[PDB]
Amino acid sequence: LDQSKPWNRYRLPTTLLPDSYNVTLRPYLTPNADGLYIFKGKSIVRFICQEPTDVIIIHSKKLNYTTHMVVLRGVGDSQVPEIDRTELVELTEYLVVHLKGSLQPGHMYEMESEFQGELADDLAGFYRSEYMEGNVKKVLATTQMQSTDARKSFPCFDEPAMKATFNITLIHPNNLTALSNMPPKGSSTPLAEDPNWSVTEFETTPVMSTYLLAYIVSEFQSVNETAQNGVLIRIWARPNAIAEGHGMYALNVTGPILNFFANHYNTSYPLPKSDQIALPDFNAGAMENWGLVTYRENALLFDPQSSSISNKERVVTVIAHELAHQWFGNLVTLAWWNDLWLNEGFASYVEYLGADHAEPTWNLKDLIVPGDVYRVMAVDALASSHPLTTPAEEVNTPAQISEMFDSISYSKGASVIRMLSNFLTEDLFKEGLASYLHAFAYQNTTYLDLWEHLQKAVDAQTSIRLPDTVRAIMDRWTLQMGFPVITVDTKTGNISQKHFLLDSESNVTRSSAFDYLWIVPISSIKNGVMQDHYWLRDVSQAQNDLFKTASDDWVLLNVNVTGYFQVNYDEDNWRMIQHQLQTNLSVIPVINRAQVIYDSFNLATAHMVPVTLALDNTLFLNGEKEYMPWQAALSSLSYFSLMFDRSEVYGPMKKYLRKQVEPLFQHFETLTKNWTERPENLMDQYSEINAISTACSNGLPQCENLAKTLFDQWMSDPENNPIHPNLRSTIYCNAIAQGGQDQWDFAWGQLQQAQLVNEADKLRSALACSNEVWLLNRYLGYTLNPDLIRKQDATSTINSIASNVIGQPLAWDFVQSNWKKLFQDYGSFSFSNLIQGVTRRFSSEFELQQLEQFKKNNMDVGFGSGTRALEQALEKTKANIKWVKENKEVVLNWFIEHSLV
Amino acid sequence: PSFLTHTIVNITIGLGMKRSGYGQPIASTLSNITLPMQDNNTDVYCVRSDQFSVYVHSTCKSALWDNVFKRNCTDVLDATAVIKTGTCPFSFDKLYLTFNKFCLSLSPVGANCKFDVAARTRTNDQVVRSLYVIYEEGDSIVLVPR
Ligand SMILES: *[C@@H]1O[C@H](CO)[C@@H](O[C@@H]2O[C@H](CO)[C@@H](O)[C@H](O)[C@H]2NC(C)=O)[C@H](O)[C@H]1NC(C)=O
Ligand SMILES: *[C@@H]1O[C@H](CO)[C@@H](O[C@@H]2O[C@H](CO)[C@@H](O)[C@H](O)[C@H]2NC(C)=O)[C@H](O)[C@H]1NC(C)=O
Ligand SMILES: *[C@@H]1O[C@H](CO)[C@@H](O)[C@H](O)[C@H]1NC(C)=O
Ligand SMILES: *[C@@H]1O[C@H](CO)[C@@H](O)[C@H](O)[C@H]1NC(C)=O
Ligand SMILES: *[C@@H]1O[C@H](CO)[C@@H](O)[C@H](O)[C@H]1NC(C)=O
Ligand SMILES: *[C@@H]1O[C@H](CO)[C@@H](O)[C@H](O)[C@H]1NC(C)=O
Ligand SMILES: *[C@@H]1O[C@H](CO)[C@@H](O)[C@H](O)[C@H]1NC(C)=O
Ligand SMILES: *[C@@H]1O[C@H](CO)[C@@H](O)[C@H](O)[C@H]1NC(C)=O
Ligand SMILES: *[C@@H]1O[C@H](CO)[C@@H](O)[C@H](O)[C@H]1NC(C)=O
Ligand SMILES: *[C@@H]1O[C@H](CO)[C@@H](O)[C@H](O)[C@H]1NC(C)=O
Ligand SMILES: *[C@@H]1O[C@H](CO)[C@@H](O)[C@H](O)[C@H]1NC(C)=O
Ligand SMILES: [Zn+2]
Repeated sequence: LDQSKPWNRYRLPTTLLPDSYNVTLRPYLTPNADGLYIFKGKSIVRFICQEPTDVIIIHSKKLNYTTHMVVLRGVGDSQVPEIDRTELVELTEYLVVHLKGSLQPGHMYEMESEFQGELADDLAGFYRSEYMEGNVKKVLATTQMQSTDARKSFPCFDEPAMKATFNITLIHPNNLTALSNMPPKGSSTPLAEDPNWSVTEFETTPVMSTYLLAYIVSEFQSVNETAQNGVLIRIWARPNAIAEGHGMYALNVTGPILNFFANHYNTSYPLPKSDQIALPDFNAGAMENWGLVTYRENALLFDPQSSSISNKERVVTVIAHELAHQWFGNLVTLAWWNDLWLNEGFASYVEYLGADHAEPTWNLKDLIVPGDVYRVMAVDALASSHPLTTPAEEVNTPAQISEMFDSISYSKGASVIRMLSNFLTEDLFKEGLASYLHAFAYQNTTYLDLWEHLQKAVDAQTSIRLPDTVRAIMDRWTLQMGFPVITVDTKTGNISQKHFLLDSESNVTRSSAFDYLWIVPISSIKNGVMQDHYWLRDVSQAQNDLFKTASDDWVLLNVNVTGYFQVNYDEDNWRMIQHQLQTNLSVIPVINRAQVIYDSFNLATAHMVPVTLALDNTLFLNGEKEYMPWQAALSSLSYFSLMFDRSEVYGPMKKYLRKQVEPLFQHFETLTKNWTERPENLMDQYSEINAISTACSNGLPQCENLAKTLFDQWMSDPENNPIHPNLRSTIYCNAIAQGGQDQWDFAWGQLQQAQLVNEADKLRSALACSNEVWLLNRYLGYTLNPDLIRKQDATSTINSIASNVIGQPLAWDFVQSNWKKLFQDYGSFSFSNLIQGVTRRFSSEFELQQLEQFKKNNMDVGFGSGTRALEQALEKTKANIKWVKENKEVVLNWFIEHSLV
Repeated sequence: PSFLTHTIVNITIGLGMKRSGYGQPIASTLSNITLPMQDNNTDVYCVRSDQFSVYVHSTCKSALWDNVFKRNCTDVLDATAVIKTGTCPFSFDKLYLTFNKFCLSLSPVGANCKFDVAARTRTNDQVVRSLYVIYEEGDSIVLVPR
């Protein structure tokens, strides 16, 4: 476009600011002419001038009006100029008002407009969601103005900065229930005409920023409690879901969490009530609409009679994240989307904090490490990565805004902020946190404003101390991509710091102020005793006698991995840590037992340590009973169990893993009374899950026994499942592998009968585990029949069959045989998630030839939707081919040696 | 002939059992055990008469991983409640104790010793819950077996 006029640039001018909106809108939940759903509305926006101009610019998206176009009235006092034309720019979604005359500061003006738009099902703006209950198509009206999409509901100033107050009303079908940010003003009143309609008026909101707006007309009901402070808490779900305490858990914990955050913020909950609604389809996990927070059902509801413990954690930690935003994000909103990282990153950290308060006994807090820290480290360790802080001038198009939702501006964000709260000693962090809130309540902020208030707090205190200023320390982490690998020569005491990529040979090009150096907070432990503390300055090398050892003595850095960095040691300290882990492993904290495994493997990948070394860091597992260290070993090990699983090394490797697990399997067998009562501690349950899964997939007799015996019991009496949801995934995916068509055909029966998505998903995957070639090929056939398997779950199923070592060539041939038919018909299909997961194993020059061919063969009919998924699959193979030719002999010999008894 | 007051402490144990992963009958610790109602409501009973007899009323139900117990113990699952000699220097098993105070409690709180209520399966005795007893020894209140 040709920008020179304030309606060809993507940002709203600073000329006029909104004071308050009067917004009435009416959803038609029954198809219209041509079978079209519509909503009608009428807004009275009241802006204020800040600098004179002859033009008015509000946001407006996909909305028809009344063929003037808007009425302008001056609040009594005001002099109202007249309206020339009244254009509509469909690119920079503006409703442009051209004026004959001008308008000046101080005087507020009111703009009236009535309109209507498509109440489509795009899960965006004001939209409809159709859901099947019984066998009826029900339809409700919900909102999802996230980033933009408020314009898609009514003309307004849709930027997160321009906060305003909102008077909301919903004209709706007489017997449905109207919901919004604030409680209903009074009771719902019969509409003048069409007395089959009611009118529900809502109390005026605080000063929010659109995009936190929510209105819902539905057939829903609720469960509710009232916390000892007057605030009303309500869990909204479908009437049936409410019948059985499906929403009970999500109410049980909503209160406690709501308290925690009140205290942790030294701020009272800023609204009269807190509604959390469970929508059946709702894509984006959840939405923190102020007062009325939307969740996908699997995320908010919990069935104790058909859900795993895994499902419980998901509920607590997502209510936590979303209720967290109720202060930090909505009460004090970040200025622009460029600083989104702070908002989401923060809530991504306090998730666990709030969660932990609800389930004190679970030890969530820890989970941040593997679920967030190491997770994001995998993507922040390539040249492809980027830094959290991106300049505002570089974020404009609604597209650019959306790309602000990386895993970095979420997990990195959380890690970074977690480490911050850690080197300022919590208490202090909360003080700055609070002064920040009170200071900017009901107004915009940048991330620098929080950095300041944390200084204001460290400055006012003499107890703890940092090297440089808070902002100085943070900038090392927020302004440049990646993280360092801290290296320690325990013989001397020397210390290194270096930008850590795992691709030893890389064209890192993103130029960096600071030269990729960090100010690193380094806790440490020497022989279980906690050392003092150190800070790596933005310098390459250093030294301290904290990191020096005797003959028999080990150091170990980054306790509880509260430091966004990876530690490497000299080849002797490792060996000392290994020996410690072998004997009394209780000495090293459990999160570090994880760390040592996570780190050594990533190091081995980067060629900083021998592949064999990371391997020795798993020998201590025969005495390990806790989820996190084991989970670490598996994650990092499963790439091995995929390169070598059709090879000469799978033999000993499979043997080795059986050796390491048996004692753990034994422990749980006993602790759990022959698998009749699951452990209590969430993380202990998580361990039993992996305990079994590993024992079975590696051929441990009693495990295979257990799985069979249980499944037999199930077919011996279906409709009464004896297998605990925790174990179903593993038991199924083994019983079936351990048997013939009797079981497969049975599972297939249960699958088609199943109406709960959890089970369906467990079965569907289990079915792919049969070692019967013909059964797999038959299953591959079913895969393309929407009558039996859902096209959405088709790609999932196919390469879930390719996961099976026997099904590998089956799926490969299938995929590359049925390619035409596919595209030519089924061509959203996720054509790329398929080809990746199928060629996922290719690691031989020959397999590359085949892949190279498939490209050439199906070339005249390209791939699109993925192509870079095919080309990139061709990439991952090269890597694999190389990694194997190098690592094979060593890995083989290692697994061979450490399997003997 | 002086009139004595005899109480029959009808303590009823509602066993709960479930088929193990290996198909064994293992007794769940979730089995209910209720005492005769007194002034309060259960959780504690104190013998307040001249003498007393202890009678154990055992039921039995089974459940799957859902810990909901409806169908009754068919078998290898069938079992009945027995009050094993726990950590007390005496037992009910026929063989005339005498106390100055005798109280049965579900709470371990305020307790001397405890009895082990167990499920007597076929070839197995599995402890399920504990029966706490508060006793002060004397010669005023007798205990008649059977
Ligand atoms: C590192 O994290 C561990 C958890 O993995 C912490 O251990 C807990 O510490 C809390 C206090 O922070 C205690 O209340 C708990 O009893 C501990 N939990 C368990 C399960 O042991 C530990 O505090 C942290 N260690 C250091 C040195 O910071
Ligand atoms: C212990 O007693 C309780 C009843 O007080 C049983 O739990 C209830 O059992 C009925 C069916 O018998 C269910 O419909 C209720 O929903 C249960 N309520 C609760 C609190 O769970 C329980 O089955 C008994 N246990 C045994 C082994 O008999
Ligand atoms: C919204 O309602 C409040 C009264 O609760 C009023 O003060 C405010 O001016 C109203 N806004 C508009 C645009 O009329
Ligand atoms: C907005 O609505 C309120 C009541 O909700 C009403 O009193 C007021 O007149 C309205 N403001 C305008 C500008 O119409
Ligand atoms: C808006 O106007 C368009 C003409 O461009 C018309 O086709 C459409 O039906 C209208 N949309 C709605 C939701 O009324
Ligand atoms: C945003 O907050 C600032 C204070 O940082 C305040 O002065 C300003 O008026 C606000 N701007 C808007 C557009 O609301
Ligand atoms: C509620 O009311 C509408 C008409 O106002 C009706 O069509 C609908 O069937 C009613 N819903 C129920 C559950 O009765
Ligand atoms: C929630 O707590 C109540 C008692 O406060 C308890 O009875 C109920 O079982 C709990 N709900 C769930 C789903 O665990
Ligand atoms: C915040 O908590 C402090 C105690 O830490 C208390 O003194 C203060 O009154 C609280 N502020 C509010 C608004 O409740
Ligand atoms: C092992 O070490 C832990 C502390 O690390 C200690 O509590 C425990 O007593 C030790 N056990 C043995 C057998 O030495
Ligand atoms: C649990 O299983 C083991 C192995 O089958 C067996 O030896 C043991 O007796 C079982 N425990 C029971 C029946 O309580
Ligand atoms: Zn969020």
